[PDB]
Formats: sequence, C-alpha cells, structure tokens
Amino acid sequence: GSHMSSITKRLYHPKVIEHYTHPRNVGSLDKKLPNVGTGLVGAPACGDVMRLQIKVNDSTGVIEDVKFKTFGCGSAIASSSYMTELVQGMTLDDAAKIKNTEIAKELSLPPVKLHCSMLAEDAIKAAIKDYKSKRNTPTMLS
Amino acid sequence: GSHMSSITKRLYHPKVIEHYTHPRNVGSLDKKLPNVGTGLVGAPACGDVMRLQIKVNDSTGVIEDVKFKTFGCGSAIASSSYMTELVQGMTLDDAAKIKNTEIAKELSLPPVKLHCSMLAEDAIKAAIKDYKSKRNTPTMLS
Amino acid sequence: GSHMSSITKRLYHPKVIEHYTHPRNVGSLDKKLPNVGTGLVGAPACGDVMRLQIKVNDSTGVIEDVKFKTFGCGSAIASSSYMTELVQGMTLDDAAKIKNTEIAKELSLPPVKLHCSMLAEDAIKAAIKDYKSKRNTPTMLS
Amino acid sequence: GSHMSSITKRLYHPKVIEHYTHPRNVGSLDKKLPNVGTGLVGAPACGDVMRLQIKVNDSTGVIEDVKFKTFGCGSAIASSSYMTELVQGMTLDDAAKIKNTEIAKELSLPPVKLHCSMLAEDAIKAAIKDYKSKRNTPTMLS
Amino acid sequence: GSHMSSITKRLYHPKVIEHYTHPRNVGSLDKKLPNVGTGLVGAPACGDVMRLQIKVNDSTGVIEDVKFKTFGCGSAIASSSYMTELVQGMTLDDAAKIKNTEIAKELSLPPVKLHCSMLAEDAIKAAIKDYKSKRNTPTMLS
Amino acid sequence: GSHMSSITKRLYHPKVIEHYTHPRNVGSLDKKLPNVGTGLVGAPACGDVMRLQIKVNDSTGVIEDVKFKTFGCGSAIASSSYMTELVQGMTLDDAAKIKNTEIAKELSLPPVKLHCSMLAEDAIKAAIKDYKSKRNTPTMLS
Amino acid sequence: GSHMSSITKRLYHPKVIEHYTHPRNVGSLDKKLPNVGTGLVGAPACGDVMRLQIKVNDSTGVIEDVKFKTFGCGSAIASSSYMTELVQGMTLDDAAKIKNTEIAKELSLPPVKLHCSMLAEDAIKAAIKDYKSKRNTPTMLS
Amino acid sequence: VESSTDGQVVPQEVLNLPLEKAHEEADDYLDHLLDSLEELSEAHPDCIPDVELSHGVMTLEIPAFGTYVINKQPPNKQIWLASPLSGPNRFDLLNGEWVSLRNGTKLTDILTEEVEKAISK
Amino acid sequence: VESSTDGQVVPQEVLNLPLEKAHEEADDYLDHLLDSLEELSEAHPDCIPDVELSHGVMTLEIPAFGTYVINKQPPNKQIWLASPLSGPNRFDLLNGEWVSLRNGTKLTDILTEEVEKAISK
Amino acid sequence: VESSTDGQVVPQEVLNLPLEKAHEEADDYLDHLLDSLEELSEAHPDCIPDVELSHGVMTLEIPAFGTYVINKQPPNKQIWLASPLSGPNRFDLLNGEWVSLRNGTKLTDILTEEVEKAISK
Amino acid sequence: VESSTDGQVVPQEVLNLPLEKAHEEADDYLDHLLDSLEELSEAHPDCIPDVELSHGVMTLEIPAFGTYVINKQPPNKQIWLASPLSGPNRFDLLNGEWVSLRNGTKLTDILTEEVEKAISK
Amino acid sequence: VESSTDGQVVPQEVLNLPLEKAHEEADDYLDHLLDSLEELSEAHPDCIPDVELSHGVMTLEIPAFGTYVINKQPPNKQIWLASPLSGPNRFDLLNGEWVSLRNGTKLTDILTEEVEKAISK
Amino acid sequence: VESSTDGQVVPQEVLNLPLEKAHEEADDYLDHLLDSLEELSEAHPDCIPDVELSHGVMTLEIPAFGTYVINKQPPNKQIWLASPLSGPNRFDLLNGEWVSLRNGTKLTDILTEEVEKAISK
Amino acid sequence: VESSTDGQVVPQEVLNLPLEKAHEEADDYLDHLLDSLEELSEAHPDCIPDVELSHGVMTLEIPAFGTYVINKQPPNKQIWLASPLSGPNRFDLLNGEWVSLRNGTKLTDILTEEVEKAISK
Amino acid sequence: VESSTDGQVVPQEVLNLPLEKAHEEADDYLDHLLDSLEELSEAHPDCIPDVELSHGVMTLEIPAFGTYVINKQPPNKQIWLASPLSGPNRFDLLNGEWVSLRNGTKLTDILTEEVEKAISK
Repeated sequence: GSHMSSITKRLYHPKVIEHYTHPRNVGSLDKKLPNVGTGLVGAPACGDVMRLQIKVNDSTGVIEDVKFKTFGCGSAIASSSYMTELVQGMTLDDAAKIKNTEIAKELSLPPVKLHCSMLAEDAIKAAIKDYKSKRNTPTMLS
Repeated sequence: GSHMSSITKRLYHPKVIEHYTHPRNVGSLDKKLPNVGTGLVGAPACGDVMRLQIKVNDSTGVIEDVKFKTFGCGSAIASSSYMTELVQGMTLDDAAKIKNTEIAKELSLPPVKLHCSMLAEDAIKAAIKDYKSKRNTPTMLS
Repeated sequence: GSHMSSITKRLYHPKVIEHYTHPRNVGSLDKKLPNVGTGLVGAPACGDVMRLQIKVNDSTGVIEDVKFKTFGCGSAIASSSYMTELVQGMTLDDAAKIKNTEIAKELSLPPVKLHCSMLAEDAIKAAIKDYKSKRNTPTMLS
Repeated sequence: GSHMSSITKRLYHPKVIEHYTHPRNVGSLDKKLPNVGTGLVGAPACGDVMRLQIKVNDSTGVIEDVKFKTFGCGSAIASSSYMTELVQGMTLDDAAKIKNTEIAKELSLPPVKLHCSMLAEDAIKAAIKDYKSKRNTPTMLS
Repeated sequence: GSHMSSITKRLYHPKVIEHYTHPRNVGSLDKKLPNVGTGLVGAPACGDVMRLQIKVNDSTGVIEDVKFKTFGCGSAIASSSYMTELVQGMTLDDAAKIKNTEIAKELSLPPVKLHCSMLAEDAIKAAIKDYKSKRNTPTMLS
Repeated sequence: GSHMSSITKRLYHPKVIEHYTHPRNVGSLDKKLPNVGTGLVGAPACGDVMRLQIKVNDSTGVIEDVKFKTFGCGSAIASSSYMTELVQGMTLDDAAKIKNTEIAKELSLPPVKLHCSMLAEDAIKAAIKDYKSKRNTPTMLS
Repeated sequence: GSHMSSITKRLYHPKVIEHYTHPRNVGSLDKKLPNVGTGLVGAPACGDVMRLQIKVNDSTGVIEDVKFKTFGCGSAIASSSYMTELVQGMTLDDAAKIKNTEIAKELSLPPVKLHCSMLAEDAIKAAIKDYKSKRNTPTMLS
Repeated sequence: VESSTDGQVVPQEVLNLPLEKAHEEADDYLDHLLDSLEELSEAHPDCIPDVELSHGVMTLEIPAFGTYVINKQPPNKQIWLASPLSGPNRFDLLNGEWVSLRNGTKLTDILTEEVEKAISK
Repeated sequence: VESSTDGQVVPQEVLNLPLEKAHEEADDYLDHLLDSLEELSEAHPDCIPDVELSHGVMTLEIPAFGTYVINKQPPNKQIWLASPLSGPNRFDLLNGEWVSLRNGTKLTDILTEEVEKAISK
Repeated sequence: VESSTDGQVVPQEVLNLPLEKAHEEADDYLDHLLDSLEELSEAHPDCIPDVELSHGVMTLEIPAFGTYVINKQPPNKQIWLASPLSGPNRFDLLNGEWVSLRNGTKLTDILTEEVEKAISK
Repeated sequence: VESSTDGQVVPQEVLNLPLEKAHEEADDYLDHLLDSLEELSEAHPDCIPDVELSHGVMTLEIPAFGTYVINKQPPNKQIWLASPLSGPNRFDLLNGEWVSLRNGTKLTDILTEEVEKAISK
Repeated sequence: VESSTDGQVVPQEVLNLPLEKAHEEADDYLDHLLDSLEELSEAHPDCIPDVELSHGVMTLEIPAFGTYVINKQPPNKQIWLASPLSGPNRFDLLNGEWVSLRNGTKLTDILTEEVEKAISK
Repeated sequence: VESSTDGQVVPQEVLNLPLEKAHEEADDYLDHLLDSLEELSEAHPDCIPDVELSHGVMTLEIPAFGTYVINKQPPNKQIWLASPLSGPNRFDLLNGEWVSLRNGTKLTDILTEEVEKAISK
Repeated sequence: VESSTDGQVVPQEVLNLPLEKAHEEADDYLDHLLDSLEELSEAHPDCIPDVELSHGVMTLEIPAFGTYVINKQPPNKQIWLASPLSGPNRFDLLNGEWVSLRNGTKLTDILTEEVEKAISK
Repeated sequence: VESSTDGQVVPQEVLNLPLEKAHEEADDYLDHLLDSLEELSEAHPDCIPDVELSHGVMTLEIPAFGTYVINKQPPNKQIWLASPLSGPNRFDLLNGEWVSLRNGTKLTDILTEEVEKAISK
C-alpha cells in the first residue's frame, strides 16, 4: 500500500467494482498438472457455503482472480468481498499472508463468540492451503 | 459496541425519535412478588421534577422499557434521554453505566458546583436501587 | 453515622437499650414468598440455643429487627447483643460485615477454650445463610 | 474434588448411578418466584440435542437434582453426565464453575479439530444462568 | 494557638458564646464608597435562607462582626456558627479559609447526596466575594 | 471558548461583531471613588496607535464593556479583536492572562522579534494596570 | 515554516501554478566572474534529458528562479516541480538543503533505488555542484 | 464458556428464553467501548471533531466536556481513573467487564453517552 | 451517583425509596472504618482509649479483643491483612468497603463494635 | 466468613438450616483443584498417566486433550492462564472464589471433571 | 472554593450575587485549557488542522506563528513553558488557574486564542 | 515576619494599628496549629481522636469524619492532601500561611473547627 | 532489496519477471506497514479522525474496533505481539516484513482493509 | 492463518478438503509437546518406568537411552537444546512449532518416538 | 543576527540588503519543522498519516514515505536521524537546523515538501 492518495476513496468501495469486473464467477489461470486450489467452508448458522475458488497464474504465482459466492446472511457478502480484493495482484507469499483477524472484528458489536459471518476467510484458507498441496509447495500449509 | 454505519446518523438526534416511538409512558414487565422500581425525584428550587420508572422483565433480567418525565427545566429533557436509550433493550449491566457528571458538565463550563437542572441519573438510580432491594439482589446496591 | 456526640453511650450499656426496644423474638418484615431468615445455633456442651432470627424488609433490604435469645452461658448474653445493634437500621451488606472472630476473643484473657459462650455470630451466620438463599441471591452467601 | 478417597479407581464412573437416582429429567424443587431454568441446545451439523433442566430447592440455594437428555451423538452422553454429577448437592456458584472447554477439547484431540458433538455444558448454562435470571439475581451471572 | 487553658472548650460549644457576645444581625463597620457584601441562600423545599452579612472595619480590614440568620432546617444554625468564628478576627484572605467540607462531614452519616444545611460556606462566600468586587480587590476572588 | 462545537470559524470570528454590538466609546461603570482605567500605546513613525479602554462595573468587578480603537496599520485591527473577547465576562485576574507574545508572533511569520503593527495587548495592559491603581489594588499591577 | 493559512493550497496542484508564473524557461540572474551553473542528467529509459538550471543572483545569493525542462514521463515533470518551489525565494543554503531521497519514494512504495522519473533532483545536484565551483565557493558542496 | 465460534448451538431449539451476554475476554471489553464511539462521534462534520486513541493510554477528547485519561495506579492494582468533575474512581474486572468499585457502574458506555451528547449541544 | 454530591435531590417527601450510602471510594469507608474513635471513646471512663494513624495504616487499638494489621502485599495484589484468630488475608475494595474479595466480612464495622463492647467485657 | 469454627453445630436447630460454603480465605480453592489430581493422578492400571506437581506452578497434565496451565500476570495484577482451546485467561477473586475474566468461571472443579473425561475416551 | 455541590446556587437570591466559578479544581485547568484548543483540529476543509492532546501532554500547534509544548522546571519545581519571543516561562497554579512562577500571566486561554488567530491571518 | 521583634513592639502606637501574626513560616505553623488541635485533646468526657505527627508530617486523627491525612507530594512540590468531597490540592506558602495552589484556600485553623464540630453533631 | 536495484539502468526487461517487494533498510518497513494502515485513518467526515505516534510502539490507532499493540519481549528475543482476538501472537521477521510467528503470516497490508471496512460496517 | 475459529470449519465441505494441521503456539505446545513425557511415565506397571519434566522447564528423562534438557543461551537468543550424539542445538519457534535453527528439526515428535522405542528395548 | 533582533531591521533600508534568519536553534522554535507540517496535516480531504507529537520529545515522521525519526545520538554528541532509503546517520546542529554530517542537508523544510507530494503521487 502507498498514498496516491484518493480523497473520494471512502465514498466508494472497491468491492462493488471487483464484483462488476468478472461476469460471472470467471477468472484467469494457467493450465498444467500443478493446479489451482478449490475452497469452500460452511457455517450452519450462516446457512450457506461460501465458495472461494482461486484462479492463479502458474508462471508468476500471482493471483489474477479469486471469485466468491455468498448466500444466506447479507453480512457475509462483505466479508468474502474483502477476501478477494486483498489477495488480487498479490503472490502466494502475500495471499498466504491473510489473517482471519481482518474480518473477525468488523461486524463488531461484541465478538465474545466469533460470529459465523466472519468465517469468509476460512473459505479461501481452504483454497490457498488446498493450493499449496496441489501446487506442490506445502510447509506453509502446516 | 455499536455501528450502523451511516454518515447521516448523527445528523438527526436519536433521543427525540426514541421518545416518539413509544406511546406513551407505558412499558412491559412481569408480575410477581419482586417488582420494578419507581424513580421519583424533585427539586422545587430549580423547579424540575422527574420520574424514571423502569419496567423490567423479571425472568430474563433485561430492561425492556423505561421512560422519563421531565417538568420544570426544558434543557433537562434531553439529558433524561440517556436513562431511556442505553437501558432500553439492554441488560441490567447497562442499568448502571451512567454518571451525574455525564450530563451536568455540558451546559457548563465546569464551575465549582454543578447544576440541579437535570437530575435524571439520580432518578433512575432511585429506581435501580429500588430494584436491587425489591428485585432482591443487594450485592452492587452498596 | 449520627452522634450527639457524647460518651453517654458508654455510661449505659447499648445491649440493655436494644433489649428494651422490642422484647422478645418479634420484629417487622415484609410478607412475601421469599421470606426472612431463621437464625439458630446450638452447643450440647451447656445445652443452650442462641436464636438470632432476622426479620428483614424485603423492599429496602434493611434489617428492621433482630432480637437475640441466649440460654445457659451467662456471658453469652452480651455476646448476642452486638449482632443486633449493628445490623439494624443498616443494609444487608452491613448484616454480613462481622466475623465470629469479632466476638470469639473478647473474653480473652488468652485461654485454652473459647467456650460455647461466644457462638452468637454463628447464629446470625445461620440467619443470613438462610435468608440470602430464601431472598434468592446467594451471591455473598457463598 | 474431595478426598473421598478412591484408590480403587480404574475405568468406571458413578455418573450413570447419579443420573438414574431420579428418572430423567424430573427431580425435586420448591415452588415460588425463582422457577427453575430450562436449557436446550441443538446441533444441526452433529444432530445432538441435549436438554438439561435443573431442579432446585429455592430456599436453600442448593440444586437437589439435575438430569440430562442426550439424542444424536453417543459421545455427548458422557459430556452431560459430568455436568449433572458435579452440581447436585452443591450451590449455584459451584455450578458456575464449569467451562465449555471442559467438554470441548476433552473429546478429540488436536486444537485443529473441534466438533459440535459436545454442547452439554451450553445446555446447563442455559439452565443455571436462565435460573439466575428468574431467581432475580444477575450478579453471579455477570 | 488556643489557650485558656482548660478542656471545657468542648464541654460548652463555642457557638453559643460567639452568638452571645454581639447579637444580631448588627455589627460594626466604617463608611466609605466601598461597602460590605450581603449573602443569602435559598430553596423553598428545605426552606433555608442563611443571611450572612459581614460588617467589616475598613481601617484594619478585619471582620469585626459577621452575624448569621437561619430559616428552614435547625441544622443550618450550627453550620453557620463556625462560619462566624473562624472568619472573625482575621482579614478577608484568612476569612476565605473555610471549606464546605468542614460542615459537610458533620451532618454525615455519609451519603452520595448533599444537604441544604451544607451551604453555610456559600452563604458567606456570597458576602466576602461581594466584598472583593465592591471592595474593588478581585485578587482574592479568584 | 466553549463546547458547541463550532468548526465554522472558517474566515469568520464573532469578535468584530461583538465590538460592533456594544458601544464604544463608553461602557458600563459605577460612579464611586474607585474608577475605570484608560489605555494607550502608540508608535509615531509607524503611525499606529491603539486606544483600548476598559469600562468596568465597580460592584461586580467584571469587565462588561471593552472598547478598542486602531489607527495606522490595518493588520492591527485583527490583533485588537483578541483583547475584546477573552477579557469580557471575567474579572481582572482572568483578564490578565494575555501576553504581548500572544498576538505578536501571530502577526507574522519570520524569526524572533517581528514588526510593530500590533500593540493591542500593550494598550489594554495600560488600561487594566490603570485599574489596579485607580481600582486601588496594587498587588496585581506588579 | 509556512503560514498563509490555507490548507486547500495543496488540494489543487502546486506545480501548475508555479510553472504558470514564469513563461517559459527564462529566469532572472546576474553575471560577474561568478556565473550561473548548468545542470543536466540523462535518463535514456525515458529517452530524454531533465535539465534543471539555477538562475541565481550574484549580489544577494538568492535563487530568483530555477528553470527546468522535463520530457518523457508525466510523473517526471511533477518530480521537478518541488525542486523549484522550495529553492526559489531562498538562499544557496536551501539549494544545498535538498535531499535526493525527497522525491525518490513519493511515486513508490519506498524502493531502494531511484527510477528514471525520480532523477530530477540529480539535475539540480548537477546545477549546484557546478554553480558552487563557478561562484567560487566549493565549501557548501562538501 | 469459551469456544471459538458462535453457531452450532440453539438452532431455534429454544428461542423463548434469551440469555444475558458473555464477556470473553478481559481486554476485549476495552475494545467494545472503542467500537461504540465511531458512529456516535464521527462520520459527520457537525460538532465534536476527534476522540484521541493512544498507545497504552486510552483517552476521551471532548472540548469543554472535559477529558478522561485512563491511568494505572502503582503496581499492586491495575487501572486508575480520574473524572474532570466526578472525582477519583477505580475499576477492577468482574466476569471480564471493567466494573467500578464505586456504584458498580461500567465505563463501557459512560464515555460513549457524553460523546453523542456533544453532537446535540 | 459517582458525583458524590447531589444537593437538591430528595428534600424528604419525594423520597420514599432506598437512599444510596456514600461512595468516594478511595477513603469513603475509612470514615466508616472508625465511627466511634472521635464520636465516642478517648478519655471516657472505660478502657482502650489509644488510637494511631501512620500514613495509611490506621486501626483501633484493641489487643485483648484482637487487633488487625494493615499491610501491603508484594506488587501483583494490593493490601495485606493479618488476623490473629483466622490468619492472613488479602483485601481490596468492592464498592468502597475494605474487605477480602473472598468474603463479605469487612473489618470496617468490626472495629466500630469492639471499642464499645470493650466497656462490657 | 472467617468464623474459624471447629464445629459446635448439630443439636438439630441449625441442622435444619442450610449451610452452604464457608470461605477459606486462601487455602480451599487450591485444594480440590488437585484432589482429583491426587486421587486419579497415576498409579492405577487405568486412569490418567501422571500429573507432575511443581513448586510455585500448578498444572493438570493430560496427553493431548489439553489442560489449563496456571501462570502469573506481571505486577499490576495476578494470575495468568493459557490453554489449548480456552486461550488466555486471567482471574481475580470477587465472587468468593477465583472468578475468570472470560465469563466468571472457576477452575476449581473443572480440572476434576477433565481427569475422568480423559478416562472416558 | 470547595462548595462541591450539585446546584443550590440557582434558587435566585445568590444567582444575583457573585461566587467562584471554574475552580473544581484539579482537572478544571485541562477543561478550560482545552476549551476550544482542539475543537479546531478537524471537521472543516478550512480553519486550522491538527491540534490535539497526546498522552496528557497538551500542545499548541499552529502553522508557523508560535509554539507551546508544556515542559518541566529544573529540580525543586515542576511545569515550565517557553516562548521564542520571551524565552524562559515558569508555571504552576497559585490560587486558582495557572499563574506564572515567573510573574503573573496565565496560559489558560493563550493556547485557544492563537488557534483561531491563525485563521484570521 | 522578617522583623522578628515581637515583644519590644506594641505599646500603644502600633497596637492601635493592625499587625499581622508572626511567620517563620514552618516553626510558627508547627507551634500554632499542631497544639491548637492538642488543646482540644483528652482529659474531658466530650470525646477526642488525638493528634499525630508520624514522620514530621502532620497526620492529625480524623477517624470518624472526613479524610485529611496530610502527605508530601513526590519531588518538585510539597504537600499532597486530598479532600474527600472537593478533591486534591497542593499546598505552598504565600504569606507564611499554607494556601492551596489550586483554589487559594487555607487550612491554617480550619482543622481546629473540624474536631470540635465532630462532637456538636 | 539487497541488490539496492529498482532499476532505470534496465529497460525493465528484468521487471516483467515475477519480483516481490522486500524491505531494506530496517527503517523501510515502517513506510509499508504504516504507509498502508494510515492512509484513510485521519480527518474526513466519513469516520476516523486521528492516529497517535508514540515511542517504542508504532501501530494503527482506530477507535472503531479496538487496536493491535506491538510490544517487545525481554532481552533474549526481540518483538512481541498480543491481541485479545487471537491471544499472544509473538513476533519477529523472516522476509524483512513484519512476520507473526503464529503461522508465519504477515500483517503488512492486512490491517489496511479494516480502515475502509469501518465505513462499510 | 491466525484463526480464532476451530468450529464451523468442520461440517464436511472443508473437511473433505484437507483441513491443515495448524501449529500455534500458546495453544498447541503445552500438552501436544508433552504428549509422551508423562503418558508412558506412570499409571502402568509396564512401559518405561519414567520420563519426567522439570518444574518451569521440560526435560526428557529416559534412564540411559539419551536425554534432552531444554536450556537457555545468553540474551541475543531465547531457548536452546542439546542432543547427546550431535552436541548442542538451538531451539526457537517461527510457525508456532519449535524448530532448530541449527539444522531444522522439531522436537514435537522426537520426544514421542524415543519414549516408546525405549519400551521396545 | 545572533542577538535575537529582527525588529528595527524591517522598516526597509536593511530589509532590502541580504540577511538570512531561520535559526531555531533548538530550544527555541519548532515552527520550522514540527508544526510546519501541522498545516499540511489533517482536517482537509488530502490523506496524511501523522504529524502528532509523542510524549514530549519530537520524533517527527511522515509514516507514508518519509520516516526520519528525530532522536538524540548517544551521549558525546546530539541528534540522530533515520532514513528509509539510505539508513540512519548522525546529525548535529550547524546553524540551528539539524544538519547532515555527511556533507550537509537539512530536513527542516524537506519533510514539508514530502507530505504534499505524497498526495500528488
């Protein structure tokens, strides 16, 4: 991150623009036997399974596109959006970076018990650590 | 804590809306031998009489409704609103989270003394200390 | 507290005055389903019962009256008379504010036996360990 | 704990004997304003429903009996048994000791795995803290 | 400091003797365009008025006589007595020693409230600070 | 200053408006042997002369009217406005706060000593110290 | 420092206004045996030259104007504008002030080496390390 | 009651009996107070401009209302408070809320209700 | 009521409700700790008139009926106490009262009772 | 309650009056927090393997179903905890027993149940 | 003055007589020293930015028209202020507000005046 | 008083003119106020609390009513005292009397009033 | 980067190839952690108006959700981290970036997202 | 990761995907590093007679079939190890799990294999 | 001029003649650096991360790109400065600006540039 700085940044939000870019749940990846992770997580209290499939270049390692789905709770859409903005245009040493902590205090309220609609980073931690296994790089997995 | 989040939230003031929604000076409570307090207080010198009667559920221990009466001072109306917004819809942990200096330094210009223009913290504390003795729990009473 | 102040309170003994006010084993209370305590203790050494039943207002949380009884031991009469001076006209946070060790070394004169003449405070720790349960708040009981 | 002491302890538990003492889930209670708690919990992802209803002597502050139901999971049967065993013949404060991580990590096995196959504690914390709310004391609850 | 010497200074209270010497409300003062203050207190619920008029010599600067009145509660008589004992025989600097706290711990019985007979400090600080504006020396005023 | 809060001080100050509202070249004062001061300060070559006169009530001691004039520099009109806000509503002690350095380096801009356009504080320090000799209170003047 | 006070001064581009003031690549200077520096630096990445030439008074030692040429990158032009804001209207101790690390991390995202666009301050460091010598004082250089 | 999740408990199994709030953990109840203020003090240009938040000190910044600096008293006890008009207070944890040893009040919303009263006047 | 002053409230005809007992809280129940060592005793016809105040160690002197010794515990917990007939204790405030936090028996009103029961035995 | 009585009850007037729990004031809580870890600790053909006792530390040991390791908090406050699934806790005594700053839980009898729940599976 | 009362200056017979104001008195000069000092710090696109209290070090920041950062005096006294236009300034309250221990000027509203005298010019 | 000639003065030509009380400051303050509180002391049935001077700092007994334990403020200032209702103050001299720095009130003979109004009510 | 090359002495042929940011020197990472985190964390009427700067701690300060405080472990190991949302994290580096040792995860530009998700919710 | 979730990452739409073995940190070393240094110590007449940990340290105490003592090294390094047949290592965690920085080995399962290879022979 | 005179050199007859003044030298002006960036701070729409004063020692930084922490060199010299793009270096006064001991550069007016060039790009 770097100060450009946009002063109209706050008024808008990247998440809508990111959603707009791909019609519809389409991404970009390279094809070889080492292949992209496929990731989902289900919270029964959220009532939906959030599907975060990374589509990653295999010759630069850079995540070109990672798409999300969300259903049920309307509070988990925002969480999944911010788990695709952050890791796009980043490597897998900057997408193995991401923490659950990011979205684990944004629907706060008191997060005495971790809300289900903050489990949208587990969707992509079942994709990028299911990437490390299928890409043939696990150790950061463990 | 709390969020909405909206930039127009503070444009309006919550207190007038809250007072307006409820119609008028009637709450919900359970009926049993332990019973809800009453919160009479009066100052004939400064002319302000109030009455913060809590109406509290006795089977959940959650303040459902509490309303104020404000006579005399016209600038004490909106200082009796913090003893009918934090308390309403919240627990008996939120019964005591107020001060008399919370609402008596604002008109001020802090002097040596204070002012008895608003006595709304005292009013609900004549009712939650009458609901620690009628409720039958004197642990935090004194 | 409130005092004259003069040492005339030490010229006459307070216990006599206390005994005089409402003899014997009669008080004032609020009649409701969570009922006032019953305070008893017994020693088979001198075959005596000390009865310190508290009769408590159940809407202000103040002990209106507690009247002692003492049998056998003639030096235990004075021992049970200061478990009635303090707790009357005061809260239930001031009812439990006294230890048995308060009265169990006042005839000391370090001996080998503390006798069954100083068991009085265990008769009002049988009254508040019966009242706080009935009152329905054993928070300060245990 | 308590120095009973069993030096002949192997792999048996008297928890089963305790549960039977009175057929589930009925026990004994006093009748007045502190009406006993009813506690339920369910898992939609493990299928286990556990119903823990304490039955308490209101005038002594001591839980006479509590028994459990267990459906779904067979490993949640053991979890409920300890919670019920511990708190009989004991004070409400002695039933506020228990932690959900008493039964949560004592199932299986690394901190990585956690299941909904043990929610027994939650159900008795919807019965001992739903009791406190009806008992008109919130000072042991919070 | 104080010498007689006897211990009968507490046997008979100072206040009676002070009142007896030069009653009331008359005093002694010099005449010039700078002129003595007049102090009052109010409240009709309590009913209190404490008319503290200093009469101050302008050739020594010493308060020769400051006499009190009391209306309302009979406990404000005593309060204003020691506000007419410490301030006499001294200048305006050392007649501003007085703290409300002097007389506000003596009708206590500590409360979180304050009485209308804990105002005798303010009674004579409506006279000596009305003689730091009319004496044209606001140095000691603030 | 005070809480309002006013963040609309944007090229606006109500000080000029306040001077306009009250007269100029007299104010409020009481006729008695203590009498109001008069202030002057001037630089002949620069041609700037500011006549700040306090007209002070001699029975409350509070400056209710503070006159200002400015001649010569037009950047000194602004300087005089700060000797016509703070001083009002206060006694001499709370109107002797200001320093020459308060306004002097707020004129400009380059290091250490500035110009001589401002003289505003000096003008009213020839007026309040000529009301500490005519008011008859030496101690403040030194 | 800087006082106007306007904080919307840098909301709009400074550089445009600065460029607008002196049309076009003509500055003001004096000439004697000391004579103005000449300063260029290549950048064949852009395929062009950034030529920063100070035009300096030789009787006051104040940089009257500094005149610059920039081609190629549109961000290179705005890296040669802050080496012409600060230095103008100030001495040669403000021409020795400037750092080459000032403009070399503004585009970035702090790098470890200057980019082609960044090298603007290298052309004014080819203008002060040639002017100092010609001016006959290499003292400030080192 | 400690877990790592909310959900897979009470899925409408019981819903007619609610339950009083949990308090996990000790220093999480210093985050709840923070949270309330940002849409009860800011996101508007009217009135109150800032509430400073410092490192190892939590402050409340209101112009004339007064400021509250949360202090610590000498090691033996933790957290000290001094109000601009209420006098000295001290706070010790109960079940994980910070509870005053005065009237049993909690500063979770004492220093949140002054903040939105700033907006009013 | 954390102001600890609240004049022109309840002139006593609009009360008829429980009245809160003072909280200051740093020294409020050090005026309830003793309440008969300036209101009673000292040069009275009965025994034990001695009183001592250090700089925060103040107790009634009643050796026969047993004295308490106010001490401070090593940094981690505040205050240390010693009782002859029940061993050492650890004390902290609860609402302003000076009490062990393991029980509800204060030493606050114990020393009030024992000075005027020293007349009897 | 620091009654310090060694009986002098049971003639059946106080044996029809409930007696809950009388405070330690420091001793009892430590006990029973190790009296199932000194009665099922080891030395049986089946039971938990071992609990190692330590000086100035106290633990429960179970092979992998986790435990609560008791520690101390730096001077200002006392007690510190770490566990495999309960995370960090601290504790204060304020309900007559060791009160968790998570939700008020007391660990005196939790360890007792975990020992024989590690005998279950 | 140590009136320390809630109201009871308002019955209107002493509301027309003079009495002390703004002396409550140990935190008063951090409420009238910050009265509108930090009020103009944000929530305008004009005015003046960033003027704020740090960890309890109150400062004055203005673009280039002066500086005041509170300082301490050399040992045997505390609290010092400095002006580049009059050098050494010594401070400590004397009978109320801040009063120089150098002479008798007060910085109580000097800081506030200069925030908005940097908007005038 | 730096004249130090009290006795050789006042024979009716300066005894009809006002003369201020002597100040040393410290010796005089100890001579006067400490034994003005001892004149009240024991040998009467009108009760007393006694006078104390624990480490050369006045620590006058105020057991039943109020807390006015006088202490010294840490280096760079003298005297730390705290009123139980109007808050703390710092005491320094101004004319040989001890006059507060935050409100300009003394305590020179107020303590004498306190003791003998604690037995009037 | 060790090379100290981020060329223009290249036609950017080298650049096309995957190349990842690396911080050199040891002051560089400060302007990549607080460059990204503080960028929307000061003055606007949309929320969040100020950040504090301190000695020995340099983190984001947002009073919208609480904060993370970077601590330091006693000499034997450098840096520490703790959160009441994920326990005592513990801290060092491994790529010249801030690398928490919980799982090797960075937090260089993660907390950036919680400044612009303070607007969203 | 940095988690705070262990529940609702298991209903079998993410546990049909590999659910990785996490290592972290103050929640996975306390008993999962002590999973055989007390498991096969006691509660049986068979096995190996002992492996026991120290008080405030952990040690492997297999009778003469090697040993491990966790050691420390002077400040600049935290924690150290030694192995009989290869000299001293150095031990530090970096991903939660302890890892030698001398060659890369984790002693998580070194002290598990050896324990039951000593039952074998 | 080193007599601190810059008045009476300004009526124009010597103001035209070259004179240079900007010297602080330290004690004694901070308007040329600390709060030269206060104008360029935050109130207005442009994003700036910090200018805010710390604990009373100037440690001026721009956490965006220009971290140049103002520090003191260890005793025997004064002033130390950091740089993100060229590492730390020692610095000392030469004319009351903080001057590079490498060859002389002054960050006095440079950091002023960087703040308003960090919103331009």
